[PDB]
Amino acid sequence: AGADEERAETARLSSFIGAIAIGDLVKSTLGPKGMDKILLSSGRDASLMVTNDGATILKNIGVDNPAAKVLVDMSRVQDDEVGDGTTSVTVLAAELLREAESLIAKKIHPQTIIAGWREATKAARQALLNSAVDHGSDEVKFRQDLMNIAGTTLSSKLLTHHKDHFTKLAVEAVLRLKGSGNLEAIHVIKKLGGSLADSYLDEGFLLDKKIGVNQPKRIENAKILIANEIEHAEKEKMKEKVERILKHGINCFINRQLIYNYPEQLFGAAGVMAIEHADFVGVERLALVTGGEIASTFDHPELVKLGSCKLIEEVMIGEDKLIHFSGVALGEACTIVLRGATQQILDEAERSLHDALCVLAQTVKDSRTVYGGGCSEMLMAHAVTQLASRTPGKEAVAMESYAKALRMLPTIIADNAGYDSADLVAQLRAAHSEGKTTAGLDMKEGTIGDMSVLGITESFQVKRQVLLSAAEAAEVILRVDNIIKAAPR
Amino acid sequence: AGADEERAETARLSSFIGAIAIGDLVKSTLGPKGMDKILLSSGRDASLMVTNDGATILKNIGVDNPAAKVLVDMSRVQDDEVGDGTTSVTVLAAELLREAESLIAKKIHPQTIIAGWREATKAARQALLNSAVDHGSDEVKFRQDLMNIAGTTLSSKLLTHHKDHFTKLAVEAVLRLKGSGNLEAIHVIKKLGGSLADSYLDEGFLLDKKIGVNQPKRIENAKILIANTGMDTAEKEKMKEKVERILKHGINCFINRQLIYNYPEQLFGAAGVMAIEHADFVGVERLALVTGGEIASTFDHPELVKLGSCKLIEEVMIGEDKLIHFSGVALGEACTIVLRGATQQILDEAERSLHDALCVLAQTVKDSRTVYGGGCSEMLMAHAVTQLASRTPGKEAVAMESYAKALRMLPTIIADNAGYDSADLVAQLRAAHSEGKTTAGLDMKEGTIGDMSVLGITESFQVKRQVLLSAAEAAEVILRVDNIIKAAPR
Amino acid sequence: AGADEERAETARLSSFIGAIAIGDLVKSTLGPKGMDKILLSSGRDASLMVTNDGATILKNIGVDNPAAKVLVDMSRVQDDEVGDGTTSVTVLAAELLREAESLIAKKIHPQTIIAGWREATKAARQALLNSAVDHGSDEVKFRQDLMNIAGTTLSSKLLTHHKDHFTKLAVEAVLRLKGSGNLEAIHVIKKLGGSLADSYLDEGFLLDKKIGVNQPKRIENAKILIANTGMDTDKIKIFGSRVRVDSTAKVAEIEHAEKEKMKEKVERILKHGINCFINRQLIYNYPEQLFGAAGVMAIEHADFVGVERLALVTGGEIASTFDHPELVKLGSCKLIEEVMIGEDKLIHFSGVALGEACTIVLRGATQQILDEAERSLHDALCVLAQTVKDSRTVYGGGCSEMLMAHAVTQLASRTPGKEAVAMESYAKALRMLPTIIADNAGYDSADLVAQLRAAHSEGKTTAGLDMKEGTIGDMSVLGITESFQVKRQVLLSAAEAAEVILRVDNIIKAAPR
Amino acid sequence: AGYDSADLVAQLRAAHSEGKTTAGLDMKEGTIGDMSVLGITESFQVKRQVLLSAAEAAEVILRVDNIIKAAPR
Repeated sequence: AGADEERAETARLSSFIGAIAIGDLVKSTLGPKGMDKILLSSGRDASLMVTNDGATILKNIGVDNPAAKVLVDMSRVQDDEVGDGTTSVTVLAAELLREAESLIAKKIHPQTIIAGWREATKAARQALLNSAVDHGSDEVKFRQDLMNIAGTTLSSKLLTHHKDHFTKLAVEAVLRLKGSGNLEAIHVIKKLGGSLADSYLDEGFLLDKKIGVNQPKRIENAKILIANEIEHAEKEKMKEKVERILKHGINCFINRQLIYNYPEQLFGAAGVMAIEHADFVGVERLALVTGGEIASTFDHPELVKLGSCKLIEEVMIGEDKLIHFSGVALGEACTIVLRGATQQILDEAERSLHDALCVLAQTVKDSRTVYGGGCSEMLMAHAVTQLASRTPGKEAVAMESYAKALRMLPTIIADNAGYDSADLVAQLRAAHSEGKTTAGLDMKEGTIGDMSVLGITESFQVKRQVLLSAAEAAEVILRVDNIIKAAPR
Repeated sequence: AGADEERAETARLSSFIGAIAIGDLVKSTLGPKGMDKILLSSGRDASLMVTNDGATILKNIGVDNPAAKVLVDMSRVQDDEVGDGTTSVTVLAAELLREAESLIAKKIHPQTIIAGWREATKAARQALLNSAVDHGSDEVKFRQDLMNIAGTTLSSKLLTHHKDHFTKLAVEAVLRLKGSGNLEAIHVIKKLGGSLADSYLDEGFLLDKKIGVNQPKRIENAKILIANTGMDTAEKEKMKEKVERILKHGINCFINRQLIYNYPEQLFGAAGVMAIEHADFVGVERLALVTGGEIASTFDHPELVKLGSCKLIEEVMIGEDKLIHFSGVALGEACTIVLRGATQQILDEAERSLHDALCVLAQTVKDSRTVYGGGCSEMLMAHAVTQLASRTPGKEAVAMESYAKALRMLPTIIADNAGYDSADLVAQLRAAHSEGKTTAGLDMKEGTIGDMSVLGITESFQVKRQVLLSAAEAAEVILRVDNIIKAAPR
Repeated sequence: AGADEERAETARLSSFIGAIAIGDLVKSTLGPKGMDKILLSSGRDASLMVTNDGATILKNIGVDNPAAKVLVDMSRVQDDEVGDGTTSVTVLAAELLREAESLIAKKIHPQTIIAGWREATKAARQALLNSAVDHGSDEVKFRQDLMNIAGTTLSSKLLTHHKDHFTKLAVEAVLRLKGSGNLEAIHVIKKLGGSLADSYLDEGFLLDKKIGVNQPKRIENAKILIANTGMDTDKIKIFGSRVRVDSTAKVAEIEHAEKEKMKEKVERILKHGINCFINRQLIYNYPEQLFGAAGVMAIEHADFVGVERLALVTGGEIASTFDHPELVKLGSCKLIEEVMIGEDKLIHFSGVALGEACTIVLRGATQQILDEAERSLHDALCVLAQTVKDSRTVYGGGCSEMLMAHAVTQLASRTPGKEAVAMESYAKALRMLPTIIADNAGYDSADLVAQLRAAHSEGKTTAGLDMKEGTIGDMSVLGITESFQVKRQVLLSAAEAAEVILRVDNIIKAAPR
Repeated sequence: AGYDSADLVAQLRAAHSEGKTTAGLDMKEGTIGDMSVLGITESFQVKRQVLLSAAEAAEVILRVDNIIKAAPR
């Protein structure tokens, strides 16, 4: 058939090893007490980088023969569709592999055991109806705008010491997006000058370029232009540009590419501020804001061009000479500007803000969430334990292993917190058994507490896709025989 | 003292490895189509030791540097008054070490988990009771007499074909023991011959010796004489004392624990008195309780200092070579069982088989309590304990949940050696117990689940009561003990 | 997956080892009698680089595999804020690890220990403003101007035999600068000759470059020209390649093209009256002959840092291509001249219209050590800009550290135990600074540590480690003090970086982008 | 199926021997069942060709020793 057949015990082991490696590292990451980590490697890497988000680093590398990369690749779809919050989806899938050793004792066809997963699909559906997560997230909403899930996503991120404040800012941005506009015109930048607030919210769009040292410093009632024998001929390009420019009153020129030197002398004298190699992403986002235009050839000026005219200027906000575009007539799209002690860590704040935007959009639209901190998780575990006993035939071992699988999740949250796991697991279990869905793992507390007070809630999509996916990922590998990675090659 | 340094994670591994190696050899044994193992060791051993019973072989040898012998030594105490059923206390303890991998991840205090065994003390206790246990064995019992636990004890042993019939016989033996006598006085041996019955139960004590080719076939209203001092030692005068007062007592049989002088033998044949040369001492001491005893001194020994039961002593065909049977004892307290076999020396298996089987029957009569057999007791308990783990407080529950999964192995082990698929069996079994039918259990003959009560299989209440208490203490002193070195292995 | 796993204690050990190895080299660095380490390398390194300043050497090279480079990188940010005195912050972080041996004995998750660092911010924070400090320099100040911290900064440096005098000189320079912002226009350069003074103070900016021997000696009402682009012309848009031609004829046209560049430079030049030209980079030879005839002095490859400081001083320039002359450029005009006063000839720019910017010139020694003074003065200058702005400082010589140790011992017991086990470990960390200070001094550290604690315990903030005596004395008489900024920032930096590595067992995932 | 192969063989043979053509392997069942109720039937062409083809397959074993190629190295 080729090479590396792996269809039985020698194949299962390869699956088994990949899952154990990922679980300990992803373990410290979860919730408010999640921990920042870096990696040491040699060969075109440069240094040790710290990525709090588990998904970002896994996509980046594929160091060894054993598999995990294909399992990892799937996690992106969950992130695309709903995102992150905390990383638990990979962990849950990894731990059920341990029962496979028990399964050899079972000593029969792996697939019959696999029937437990249709029931696992049931666990997702049965638990969702059993665990009253929330019925809130009305729209906009006063306090519930944040100090909830975004804080939790960020809490695992070290930047949370002052960052949680900017996390709060991001929901204000999501509420305005919702409805008639679409997912457009959202951009974020950071600045070296710093304040306690750590951020200013701009009504328009933030850009950082200058035409040249010469040119008018500030422009008012600005018009915006966006563009997609030989020596004498060159002069002709110069002349066409000047005649069209003066009539419009053009105060600013934005072009997405390289800009020719001849026009530049003219712009200074004319009183027009132009930007060299402006980024396309900023321009497109800007077009919704300024009404845009059709960016054809130099005929482009006047009516074919639509330019907003409130106020465009290059200002000092602290240290760097940034240019601020503000005064949007449309109102549909806005820009958020971040500040924060200037460093590599500040880049990390950029990472989690993206996380905040994605989580909020889904939470309002899905109309559902789950209790975080493992609250849903332990409760569901209590319900599933009874189920293993109920089933006859081969169902009982499979269901049983699935039921005990839920138990590790409480353990992972407590252990990252660092409070003693033995003590934590049962105390936790007693509270869920009682019937209080709100109660769960409180990492800050060191024991168990009320999750709802914390405000930690998870998007409904994150829990349903993971349960079906984690389950499916685990048993594709047992039956593998000759794919991309596994262990020996 | 000690000597072997191994510090943290390495020391734990030594304890871990010993438990896994022992479990595979004992695992085959634990069921109806159990497996027999024969062991050969170089010099320092004569040869031939094959043992079906796990406890007997572990006690005998210390094969290598890692230590399992101290864990092994403890099993005897369990064996003496509860005995066995099947060896399994050691198996359950071994699987406990697997959780230790979870413990390194836990990386806190390895002793903290130990509170779990304290949990084990009441979890096992609570659970044995929150099940239905037999309520049978009224007294004597027609059908319920056997085809029960003994059948399970036999199951491990290769014998169970013809043999399940043999164990049926063993309960008949308990019924005769029944009273204030407690457990003692039962001895059984194997004979090399072929019969469907494969065993014969006789009313008295079985001894295999003969005076000589000559002598009466049997004696009636027999008087039995036991002498400490030998007949071997003018010669005629010794002969005269022996005959003149022997006639007086009406002597019908003489048993001496040593060599016997030839002159007496000519005398005994004409007289009508049967004597036994070099009779084993152990047979003699039991016989004395049976016959009322005597005082064994010099030839003054006959008459009043001697007491003798008088029903029937004869040499009876056992289908092969001659045996001599003592019977009709007035006391009734002591009785003997005779086994027959193929000639395998896999029949010595019967001796160990016998030892574990006999202890169970005596306990069942005295305790007036038992549990359902065939693993019925074990699965139901597993159902109760899973709920219990979530039910209990912090430290106590994590260990309690692990303890609960231990019960799972017994159903699998019973079935695995049966010759049926373990996977189908384990899972099918749980639904029956879960439903609330305690009688239902593993029916190995069936290959599925069946009514244990019709079979009647029940286990002594003590065997379930003490395996769980003993297992907790031994399991507990493995994870928490580091240096562990004393006499024998290590 | 997996990238570099050694399993538990060993993982911790790599973090441990990185901290211990660095501490011994930085150890000799602190105190009045400092030691200089001479470092030589092959492959793109010219000669042995000797850096007294610990931060500068760590930044230059990342020699090996163990993790510690990132911890090192952070210290530079501190340098802009205040930075130096003596290198000590790296040492404190290192000794923190030594309590890790205690941590295995702790038998609990490391993170509980970790809450201690935010607490550590508290412990160290209590110490600031719990140890008197200095009321502050009134402004300018007759005697407290120096003979203080700069001497300590230079303590670590060998040149202190005459250097401490140099240090005294530096505050005079800072008095004119005194914070109307951060810090601009301070330039210092050495010369190859010996004098008892070993330095002179100049009203203007000192530079040392010359166009050539030819050109007028003196220029007045000087016009200054600064060009971003080099005078050099040839490579162009398209190389034309490595050519060759039919015998001799065409190659001459290439020579002709050059003349147009020469002429544009002179035509624009004569109208302005240009007295001096300064270019940051390579200069082209053809114009050089031209400047000599005109009577204009130009500077080849002038350093960029000098040029920008010069721009505020001269009113600035808009630097572009050869259209640069006339109005787009502004030129201050007093006197630019080559006077030479000492050994090596130099050019003095003076009488700047702005008045904001002034320059300092150092002298003496003339060897490997003198070359050191380039980064030595900058270390002194950065501290001073902060000192007037802060209006607050703390006693030097380790006075601050022992007092803090007494307070922190109480804290471990005072707080509930989970917090409690590690405040003390943080607390004992402060003990090493007194020990490191004393060891380089040349006196026995144990005795030194011993005499030190009683003074601080007693209640005298002024009392500290006197390395020169070898005993304990009054720091205030010495005048040595540390800036307020060095203490608040280091404590925050130590808190984040030191134990996050401990709470993590040899890292997890990365090698990305 | 997920059921033990050994058990399956014996039970299957007894039903066919008896005379019920409809009866066959029921994998969901783990034993034997009525194939017709499922509705599972196989095309006549697949069965006639395989048997003649099969003979040829059995026809290429022992009579042929080694002899390797069809496609580049």
